[PDB]
Amino acid sequence: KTYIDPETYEDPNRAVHQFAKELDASCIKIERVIGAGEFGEVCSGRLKLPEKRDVAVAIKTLKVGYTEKQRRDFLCEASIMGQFDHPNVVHLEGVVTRGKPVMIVIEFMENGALDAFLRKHDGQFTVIQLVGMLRGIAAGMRYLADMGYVHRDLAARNILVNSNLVCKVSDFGLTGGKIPVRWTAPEAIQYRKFTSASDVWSYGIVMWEVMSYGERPYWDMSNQDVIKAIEEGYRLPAPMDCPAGLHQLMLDCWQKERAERPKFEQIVGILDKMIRNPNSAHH
Repeated sequence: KTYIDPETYEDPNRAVHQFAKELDASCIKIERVIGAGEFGEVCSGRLKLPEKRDVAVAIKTLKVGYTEKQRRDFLCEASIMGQFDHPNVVHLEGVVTRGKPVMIVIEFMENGALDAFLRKHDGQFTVIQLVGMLRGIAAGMRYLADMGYVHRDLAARNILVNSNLVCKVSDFGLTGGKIPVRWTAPEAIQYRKFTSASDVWSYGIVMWEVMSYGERPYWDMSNQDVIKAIEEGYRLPAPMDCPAGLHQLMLDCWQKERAERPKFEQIVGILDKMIRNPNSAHH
């Protein structure tokens, strides 16, 4: 059981039907817009589910009159997401591909993106709560990594949070395009060498984003200033109250030699020790 790059499929859609269960549109309720995506509005709503008990769902719509080269790309997310089954990876309920408005139906994550969520609750979570959010994200990325999937766009804006503060990896897509530089490893930006090692550099920024409560990595520095800065050995500092051991794990994630960075397996260990005791996150 390892990820099947859909793009080896010829007919792109055959991937959707293998990985993403088609749902009935009459079993889907839209209640609320909660965002907008590349392809159209993200809504909150309900699915059932014969089984029983309406399940709360996020619903990503493909806006009407899409091009063929948006129904392929938009539904590429389902083909990837539906291959995954882990508590710290957003769950697919299924898709709508024909005969009805095109949708991806995803488990409802009450608290939305982790970066917008932490800005609204600035200073409300202890280190041990924050360590826990990252332990989750790291558990997710270890599973995605063991499955041979490379995310390429790990950022707090692409992590979703439920009402128990369980953090889940979302936004499946596998600096080419939207992959912005301030989350990307130097060898991914310069050489397009995308790996789990480069996801770990990005995980390191997510650590900074979390401990800073949704501060923008590198603040207002231009992409070019961030690249020269990182090239000179500049690394971001410990946000307010962020223990030195957590910031140290950040710095190891941000080693310029990709093989010197910890694997997600080790990151989960270092985070568990820290939950279990100061760590000590300074000692």
